[PDB]
Amino acid sequence: ERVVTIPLRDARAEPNHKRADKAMILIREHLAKHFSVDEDAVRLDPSINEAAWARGRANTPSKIRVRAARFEEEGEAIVEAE
Amino acid sequence: SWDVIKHPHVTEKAMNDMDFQNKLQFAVDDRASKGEVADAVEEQYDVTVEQVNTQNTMDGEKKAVVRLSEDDDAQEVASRI
Amino acid sequence: GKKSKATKKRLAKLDNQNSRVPAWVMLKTDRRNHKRRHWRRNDTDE
Amino acid sequence: TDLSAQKRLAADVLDVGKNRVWFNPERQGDIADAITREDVRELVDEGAIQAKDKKGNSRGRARERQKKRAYGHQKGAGSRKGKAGARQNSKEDWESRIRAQRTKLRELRDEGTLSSSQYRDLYDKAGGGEFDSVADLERYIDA
Amino acid sequence: TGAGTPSQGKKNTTTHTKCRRCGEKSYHTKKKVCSSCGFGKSAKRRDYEWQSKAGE
RNA sequence: UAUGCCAGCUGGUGGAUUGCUCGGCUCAGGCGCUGAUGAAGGACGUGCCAAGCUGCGAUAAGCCAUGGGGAGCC
RNA sequence: GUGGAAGUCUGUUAGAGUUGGUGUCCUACAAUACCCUCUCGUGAUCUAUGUGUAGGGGUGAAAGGCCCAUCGAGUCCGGCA
RNA sequence: GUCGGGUGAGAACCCCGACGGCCUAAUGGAUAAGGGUUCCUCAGCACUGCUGAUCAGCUGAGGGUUAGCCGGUCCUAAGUC
RNA sequence: AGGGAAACGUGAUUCAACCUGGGGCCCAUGAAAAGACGAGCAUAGUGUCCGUACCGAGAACCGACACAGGUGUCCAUGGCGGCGAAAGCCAAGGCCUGUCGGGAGCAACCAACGUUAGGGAAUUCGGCAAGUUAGUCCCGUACCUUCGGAAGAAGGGAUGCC
RNA sequence: UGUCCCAACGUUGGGCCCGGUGAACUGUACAUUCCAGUGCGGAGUCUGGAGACACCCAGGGGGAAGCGAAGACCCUAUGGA
Ligand SMILES: [Cl-]
Ligand SMILES: [Cl-]
Ligand SMILES: [Mg+2]
Ligand SMILES: [Mg+2]
Ligand SMILES: [Mg+2]
Ligand SMILES: [Mg+2]
Ligand SMILES: [Mg+2]
Ligand SMILES: [Mg+2]
Ligand SMILES: [Mg+2]
Ligand SMILES: [Mg+2]
Ligand SMILES: [Mg+2]
Ligand SMILES: [Mg+2]
Ligand SMILES: [Mg+2]
Ligand SMILES: [Mg+2]
Ligand SMILES: [Mg+2]
Ligand SMILES: [Mg+2]
Ligand code: NA
Ligand code: NA
Ligand code: NA
Ligand code: NA
Ligand code: NA
Ligand code: NA
Ligand code: NA
Ligand code: NA
Ligand code: NA
Ligand code: NA
Ligand code: NA
Ligand SMILES: [Sr+2]
Ligand SMILES: [Sr+2]
Ligand SMILES: [Sr+2]
Ligand SMILES: [Sr+2]
Ligand SMILES: [Sr+2]
Ligand SMILES: [Sr+2]
Ligand SMILES: [Sr+2]
Ligand SMILES: [Sr+2]
Ligand SMILES: [Sr+2]
Ligand SMILES: [Sr+2]
Ligand SMILES: [Sr+2]
Ligand SMILES: [Sr+2]
Ligand SMILES: [Sr+2]
Ligand SMILES: [Sr+2]
Ligand SMILES: [Sr+2]
Ligand SMILES: [Sr+2]
Ligand SMILES: [Sr+2]
Ligand SMILES: [Sr+2]
Ligand SMILES: [Sr+2]
Ligand SMILES: [Sr+2]
Ligand SMILES: [Sr+2]
Ligand SMILES: [Sr+2]
Ligand SMILES: [Sr+2]
Ligand SMILES: [Sr+2]
Ligand SMILES: [Sr+2]
Ligand SMILES: [Sr+2]
Ligand SMILES: [Sr+2]
Ligand SMILES: [Sr+2]
Repeated sequence: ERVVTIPLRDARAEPNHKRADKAMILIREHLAKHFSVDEDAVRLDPSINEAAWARGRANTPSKIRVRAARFEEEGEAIVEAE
Repeated sequence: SWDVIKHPHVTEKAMNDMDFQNKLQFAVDDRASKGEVADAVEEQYDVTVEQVNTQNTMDGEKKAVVRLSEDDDAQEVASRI
Repeated sequence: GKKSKATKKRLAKLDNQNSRVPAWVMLKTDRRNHKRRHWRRNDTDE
Repeated sequence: TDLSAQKRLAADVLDVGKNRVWFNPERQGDIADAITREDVRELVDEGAIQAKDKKGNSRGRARERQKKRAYGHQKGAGSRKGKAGARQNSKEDWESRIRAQRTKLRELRDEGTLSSSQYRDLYDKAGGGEFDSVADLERYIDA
Repeated sequence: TGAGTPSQGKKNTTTHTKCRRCGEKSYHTKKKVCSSCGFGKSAKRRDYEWQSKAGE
């Protein structure tokens, strides 16, 4: 478990009316990488969902501090706002 | 010669009408009037018919909802057939 | 629309006919309703 | 579990739009077992099923604006969209004026201040559009 | 407005119906005449030799 | 030697071919009117379970009499 | 000043229509569609339902227009191989 | 649309909550014609569904439309027999 | 009586519905019949027959389709806005089914569209396309005219908030 | 005033790659062609040369006198209306 800062600028590669969706993807990919786990095994607490969609589908925050824990027999992570 | 009462219409909705409103339901001849249905019923089970409501069904038959007087008990009447 | 009593009888018959060929007929004839109709895809008379 | 049927019964039992009924996330199993309207009312009393509140538009911002305008503000050339006669119906305004002038003249007469003949002469002048308003009429009566 | 598809949407009038006499859906409920058996037009049954090949 | 060409083998697909015939086609002989005593035709019913066909008509795949027939039938 | 006329004006009110884009589509969403622009919108107005007029005949503020995707003579079957 | 969760052999699209959105003469409410059981319930996924499907206007089986006072029914219109 | 967890109001303005009057127009004159009233009251009995579900549409209708088409009525008084049944935003209510998704700063090319220095129609058959102007108030307004009009001619100025 | 000088950068949906679904047009045969010539005088196929290792992806459409319609124009028929 640790606190990480996820940059979401790569969401700008996606059409602007759908930045929120892409952000949620970048978050899952960032965590899976940095906590060495499969993306399928990363759980995003709704808090993170609300953070990214705060200003609607077309306005994601540039970064987001997220608190994630890693564990269990198969290796998985759980994340949430901070 | 066609008879008036064809057969009892037994379904959940019918049972409720019988248990909660002292009403009996029958499939009757589509040429029978509310009055002819009232008579036939009184003469077949010996009871007092108070009201009769009818409906020409999408099954091609006429359905009758016959309410009996408080003096009679539908549940018991129907229980002997 | 408004259906007369006779129209109603006819619609009723069409509905009834629109059923499966009983399972037991299958066995007895050792192996399909050709008059199967759909309310949307088909059109009844009148 | 599929609770769309229950959603419909709850909307009717709670007398609210279906989009406003809330089903407790932790009781899908119990709600799914609800078959009758009675089963639904039961779960309502338990609070497992509730009606979300409907909103009403705030009128606070409108009220402040209404006050400014009632005081005569926020109605300069730049805030008008309709034609003058559209902002104030002219025939309607004439009806207001002429009636006020005739009521005035009628009070002065019965009061004694004006003789039927003086009243007549003024009444016909008013009807001919001689006075801009009541005050204009009074100022005239005072010779 | 085209005579085709767009003009087909205006068609919700009932004309030909099940005929009391012959059973065909040809009893024109406005004219009260069956275009198939002649009911409403003639006591005799509607019939014509052109309904078949001349020598048959 | 990949992509692939030609012919064949095993297995498909397809339903030709051959064989079969509860259906047709044509000829011949016999026979030949029905209906207000409501025909012909149609509709809707009618079965333990019954959608189609056939039969039948609220006495609804049937009721009665006489003769035939026969240990099976529905 | 009053009054409130008008085959009167503006108007994507409803509703009716369609100048241009020779745009989009052109094995279409559609055998006549889509978008923007455009015109009419108290009257020779628009609109629903009922009803009448039938094929060398109707109906036509006339374009040989329209009479069920078909009209300088409908459609069906027959004449007919 | 997205994040969690429910059910299930199986879930991007079946259901719950949250967050995010769309529709305001309509994408909401009541209905005429027309359709004809498409309505409700249970059980299903070979068929039908622009992908999938545990879903459904699909498949199997049951159930559902109750009137002196709402229509019809009565009157007559153009007009028809 | 009912309904509501509860309170279970009172006044006002603007007033759809509905009621009742006044005016004007016609080389146009705006149905008929059944029925009702006229013609009281009590009590009692009778009131049969047919329709009744559901859709009513970017999937229940017609268009071969779960078709971007076509298809009548009433909801025309929900809030801000403004002249407004206009735009835009928001309730009540409905929906995420104008039903395939996943991925590449996601190239060429195409459909729709935004911004372009200086020149400003040189482009083109042709300003086609796009743009310019724009609401409201004040000043002011030519030729011509059938004296109605032309006319919002043109041109000029103003416009927020407190 | 990007119509033009003279084009540029950007936005949304496609296009491209992946999962699933999954048609049609068209097809005498052969077919890697190019330059000339020849031929019913407008040839991928004949003749002479030249060039040419096979397969695949994307592209804009030069050619197949490309695909789509037994030429509408013109003439002819002891044709039609
Ligand atoms: Cl009704
Ligand atoms: Cl008055
Ligand atoms: Mg958006
Ligand atoms: Mg009834
Ligand atoms: Mg059924
Ligand atoms: Mg289910
Ligand atoms: Mg005036
Ligand atoms: Mg008409
Ligand atoms: Mg659709
Ligand atoms: Mg420039
Ligand atoms: Mg030039
Ligand atoms: Mg232009
Ligand atoms: Mg060519
Ligand atoms: Mg030719
Ligand atoms: Mg010619
Ligand atoms: Mg000739
Ligand atoms: Na029965
Ligand atoms: Na149908
Ligand atoms: Na004979
Ligand atoms: Na049967
Ligand atoms: Na005057
Ligand atoms: Na146009
Ligand atoms: Na003719
Ligand atoms: Na308003
Ligand atoms: Na879907
Ligand atoms: Na440009
Ligand atoms: Na080419
Ligand atoms: Sr049934
Ligand atoms: Sr259809
Ligand atoms: Sr026209
Ligand atoms: Sr159209
Ligand atoms: Sr119509
Ligand atoms: Sr006749
Ligand atoms: Sr004959
Ligand atoms: Sr006008
Ligand atoms: Sr106008
Ligand atoms: Sr043009
Ligand atoms: Sr354009
Ligand atoms: Sr076209
Ligand atoms: Sr007006
Ligand atoms: Sr035509
Ligand atoms: Sr012929
Ligand atoms: Sr609607
Ligand atoms: Sr399966
Ligand atoms: Sr349903
Ligand atoms: Sr008033
Ligand atoms: Sr109803
Ligand atoms: Sr529509
Ligand atoms: Sr809402
Ligand atoms: Sr789907
Ligand atoms: Sr800029
Ligand atoms: Sr020029
Ligand atoms: Sr020039
Ligand atoms: Sr100006
Ligand atoms: Sr290409």
